[PDB]
Amino acid sequence: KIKDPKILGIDPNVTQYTGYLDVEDEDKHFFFWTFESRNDPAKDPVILWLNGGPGCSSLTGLFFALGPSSIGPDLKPIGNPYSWNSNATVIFLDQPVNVGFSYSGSSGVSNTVAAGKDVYNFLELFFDQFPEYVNKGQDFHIAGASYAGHYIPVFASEILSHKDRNFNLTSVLIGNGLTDPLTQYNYYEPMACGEGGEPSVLPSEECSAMEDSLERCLGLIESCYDSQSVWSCVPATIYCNNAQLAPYQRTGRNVYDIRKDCEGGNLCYPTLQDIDDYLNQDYVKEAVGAEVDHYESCNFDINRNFLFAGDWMKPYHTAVTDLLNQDLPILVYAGDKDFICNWLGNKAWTDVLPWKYDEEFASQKVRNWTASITDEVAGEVKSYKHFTYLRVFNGGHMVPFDVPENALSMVNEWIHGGFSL
Repeated sequence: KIKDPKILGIDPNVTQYTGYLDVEDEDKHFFFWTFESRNDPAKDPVILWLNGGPGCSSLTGLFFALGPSSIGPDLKPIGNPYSWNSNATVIFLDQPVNVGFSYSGSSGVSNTVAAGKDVYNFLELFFDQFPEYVNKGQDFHIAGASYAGHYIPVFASEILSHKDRNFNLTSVLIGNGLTDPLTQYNYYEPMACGEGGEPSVLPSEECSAMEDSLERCLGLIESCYDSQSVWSCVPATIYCNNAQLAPYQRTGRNVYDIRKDCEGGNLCYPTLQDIDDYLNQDYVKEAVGAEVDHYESCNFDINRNFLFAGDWMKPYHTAVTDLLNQDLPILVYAGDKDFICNWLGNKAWTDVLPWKYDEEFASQKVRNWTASITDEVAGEVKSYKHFTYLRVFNGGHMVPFDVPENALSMVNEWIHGGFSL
């Protein structure tokens, strides 16, 4: 049953709607928080924003990297002088089930293939109830980061599955995402040993450690890709996150920005803690008319199950070729200051993914890209037809948080400048 953030602090002059889509049978209760474009809701496209985890709430990006408002000690909203809906209506879903605000009594989602499945059921609902997003011929895109870089392709296939479809997808945006583990995975050491912008954060000794450990971790990936089994995929994960994620973590440098630190336990970004705060508060929780009792950012379990199901390590990068092959323009961008999902890593997977324009894309040339708004070089281009890879300069795990000007700049000009950079 839907309410209106209307009553809430958040974005005014707009026209924001929020609440829940119900899925009877499965007893699945989706939660979303929407916003009309700040410009003209009628022409301006629509956008599905996706956060990662797995098992983390999307309101997170909303009050923190690319929404209308943020949250300060005063647990009082704050206008974004660079929001994503500056020029488009946006949707903030809480997938999967039991994440942030959504829920169920008994379900699953112990994996990706299936999260998609609930997504398409909700998008199809939602588009019904707010058919003011379509008819008018409103470009629909989905976007996200990190883990959503597993979701995203898979969720996309899914939607493009139905010809039955109650709506159209026009493109996708994946930032600081984990997509082709097998290939991204070697980008660990280089990125942390003085080869990707910032300088070597680890003694040479730790660095060789990574190299020894690699060969064994990559074949584990390979087995998982070819078998897709629990028996290879799970250990592939642990083994790899081990040999590879860990050492960096020992330094205690934020995993999301090698520049800034965050030491073991406490926040790598504290302000978030404030965010989990404004959501639980009694007024806040009310307006939204969210049927849950306690809002947590990430749900341990889901994460565990994903991990315990082989997930993290399955070859979802395969869908990107079908997509590319079915003329679906795609944007892969990365803040070059994140370790978890390096632009080093994300470039190269893109640089070798397969699709018709394969030899072409590998032939294209890198080009410095200026931002629309600020008129300054802002990152680094590789463009080919409807496939583009953008290295975003001065970008950390959430590009829209570190350099918001630039994000919207990347954003809008992609959302609007014809699926090219």
